[PDB]
Amino acid sequence: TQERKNQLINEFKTHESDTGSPEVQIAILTDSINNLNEHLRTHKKDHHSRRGLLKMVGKRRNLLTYLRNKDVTRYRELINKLGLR
Amino acid sequence: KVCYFTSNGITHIDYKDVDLLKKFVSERGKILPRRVTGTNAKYQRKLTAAIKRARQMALLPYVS
Amino acid sequence: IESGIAHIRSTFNNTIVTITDTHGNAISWSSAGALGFRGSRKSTPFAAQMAAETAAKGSIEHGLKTLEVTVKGPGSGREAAIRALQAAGLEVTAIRDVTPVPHNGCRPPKRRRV
Amino acid sequence: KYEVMYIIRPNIDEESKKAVIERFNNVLTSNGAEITGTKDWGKRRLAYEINDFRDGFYQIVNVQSDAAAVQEFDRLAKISDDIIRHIVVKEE
Amino acid sequence: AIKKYKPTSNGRRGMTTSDFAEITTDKPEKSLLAPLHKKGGRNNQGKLTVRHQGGGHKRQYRVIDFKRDKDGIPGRVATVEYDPNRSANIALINYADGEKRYILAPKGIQVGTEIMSGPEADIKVGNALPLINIPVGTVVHNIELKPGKGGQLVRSAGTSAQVLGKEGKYVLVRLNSGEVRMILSACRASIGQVGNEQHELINIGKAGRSRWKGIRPTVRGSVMNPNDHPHGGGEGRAPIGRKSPMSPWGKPTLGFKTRKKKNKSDKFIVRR
RNA sequence: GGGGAACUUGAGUGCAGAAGAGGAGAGUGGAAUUCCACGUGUAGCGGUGAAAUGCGUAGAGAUGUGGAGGAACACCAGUGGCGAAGGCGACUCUCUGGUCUGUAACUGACGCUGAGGAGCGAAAGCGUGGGGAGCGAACAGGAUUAGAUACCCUGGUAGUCCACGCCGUAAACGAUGAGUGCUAAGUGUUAGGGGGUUUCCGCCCCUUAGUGCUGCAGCUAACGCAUUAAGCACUCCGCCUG
Repeated sequence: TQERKNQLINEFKTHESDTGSPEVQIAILTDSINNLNEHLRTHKKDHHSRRGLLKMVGKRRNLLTYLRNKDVTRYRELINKLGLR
Repeated sequence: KVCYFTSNGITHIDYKDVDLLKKFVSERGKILPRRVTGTNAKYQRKLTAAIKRARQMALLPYVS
Repeated sequence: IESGIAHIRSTFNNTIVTITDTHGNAISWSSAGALGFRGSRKSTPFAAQMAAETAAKGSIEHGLKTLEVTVKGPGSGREAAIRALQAAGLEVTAIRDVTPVPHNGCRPPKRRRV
Repeated sequence: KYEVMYIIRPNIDEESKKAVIERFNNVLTSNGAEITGTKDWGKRRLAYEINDFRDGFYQIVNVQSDAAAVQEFDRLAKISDDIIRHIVVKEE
Repeated sequence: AIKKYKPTSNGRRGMTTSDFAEITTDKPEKSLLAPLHKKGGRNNQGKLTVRHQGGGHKRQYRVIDFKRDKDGIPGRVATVEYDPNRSANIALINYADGEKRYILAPKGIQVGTEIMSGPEADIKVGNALPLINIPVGTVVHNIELKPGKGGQLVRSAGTSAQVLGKEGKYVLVRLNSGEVRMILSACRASIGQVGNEQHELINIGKAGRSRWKGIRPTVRGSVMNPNDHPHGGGEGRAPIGRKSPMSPWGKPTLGFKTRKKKNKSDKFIVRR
């Protein structure tokens, strides 16, 4: 618990102590997405967690759009490695 | 008005301590209300949690 | 047969009286209907009071002195019969207000005005 | 970080006591858990009857595990004919 | 594991079948097969004594181990197989020593799990114990009456029984249909639920499929003639004017018990 | 409006705590109601404004045991808490959602709203398979009535429960859309944070976020709302025109 978070932020670290930098954030958002997805498969009917999932994926979406508008190079270099379309 | 837990400055229940739970349940086994125990609102819910746990564990009767 | 337990139901329509042994063994019983009250009069405190001393009379000839009473349900017979016992010369050592009070139990019947 | 309480019915020969508690601790340690401390109470008049016993034996097993051993413990405890009650708490 | 055929022809208009994901193989182990020729309701002298039977698809018997006698040897189960004798499905489990055996596959069994059968076996799905070791309030299947005879009582798909308490030489166990029974405490049953629970929901669409299964057509008593059934005869479609409805051989056939009332086993049935 | 370079209050991330009937799954337990067998036990029990149908000598009800089951979790419990809404109260565990506080380490406008669309959406209801204690539409019997297809009484099927699908409605109400900023106070209460006397208790002062109650200006046709606006304003959606 919280160790994968440290792993992800430390390995996507762009600036020496960055924890904003939405390219870092979207990593944690994706981790929460797929983790909660494996949780949903074992509990189909947890609709409140489904609502949380919808909120968080929407957050990830507009973060991605902002990064796209900010710079296409960083976007592409992130999406290709994270494998999401 | 007197608040026993914050007066004697003790933290969470540590449910094993069955001595004061008698003082906080009636002789009938009914859990006493705030109006008589005078304890703090935040602590009362963890109280009834502790009494319920020990009650399930048969340290306090359901009815006396 | 020296000690026993007298149980009385205090309902809104009737009042039963029954005596038993510490082993939970009945000896005798009485009721408003047993005495001859048929209508709503069975609910009166007087009917339960009468019930008390007939139960006492059915008790003495078997030789029991000391009692302690359990009362069930709410009704007007709560106060009548208990002191009717000691009016009948007996000695009741304790009063027990045991009534079935379920935590949730079963859903009660519908309302009386629908 | 689990603090387990359980009761063993009074009519156990002191020979078989040590057997039953020892095999339970064996189950805990073998399922990945580690005992952070063991502790006992002994006799106490039960607050109410459970099956036919007026009293019982009270034992405490303060353990720190990965939360998988205690489910097997719960199965073994409920399925043993001699233990009466038991619960597990996640101490914070 | 239930699928619907979209209605293409008219025969498949109402149809359901069970896809066989629970099954793990198609070819059985040659050693345990035994011959079986279908009798078709004919007695030893050749006369017909069981109507409505005969003419199915030919099937080969797989000898199941209902006894679970071999105790203490850790059993590994790696298969779940189809068997056209009984609704349930079976598992070929291979033991440590090296001989294989078939067992009624219980619900929640998967390839690779372990098996034990001693009188001290842990209580899981697939283990077998004498009832004395079984604890109260635990579902169980494949019970028998005379110890060592082998399970008889709960064997069909999705069938289960519950133990309501041990009281001495015998035990109280709730069979299917709820008619609780007194049973010897020295008998060995198989813990769990029979693992083809969805078998009831099949909707056999075609008459031809019931005939494949081997069920001959059944003709109503009413459309018979007077001499060949107590209902037959009468002009037009007649109601049965014979007070109680009756069977082809004379007895009434609605709502009356039939077990010879003096039999010994009755004293154990009547626990109820 | 477009493009480029800033910046951090808006919006997020990290860090330390806090609370909760928030949700899903498994198991566990206490008092009862009913039924059953058993002991004792005589004459009624039950019921309403009177009564009656019912149950009882085939031994009732009552009362002492032991089982069997299914439903809900008493006091704690509070105009308390959580949730976007429906709603969510016994206990434990497994998984999991959101919120608030203090920070100032991070990104630097990434924000608001949102037709269509998607998902949730009480109770009744429907389909399949179980389950069925109590309650109880329908239905029967007894009362009342001129009549009573009801109000009352005794029963009681479907439902009420569980697993998976379907319907998509409610006075689904605060009869008040969402977001942002400003505009007198007093007073409770919930979860915090800081400080003054002690790092004792508990006394007080600030301070956020909720959740009530009175009450200015202001609005209101009247009621009344009044920092939880129905006030002063700006964006976006929905809706109305006897």
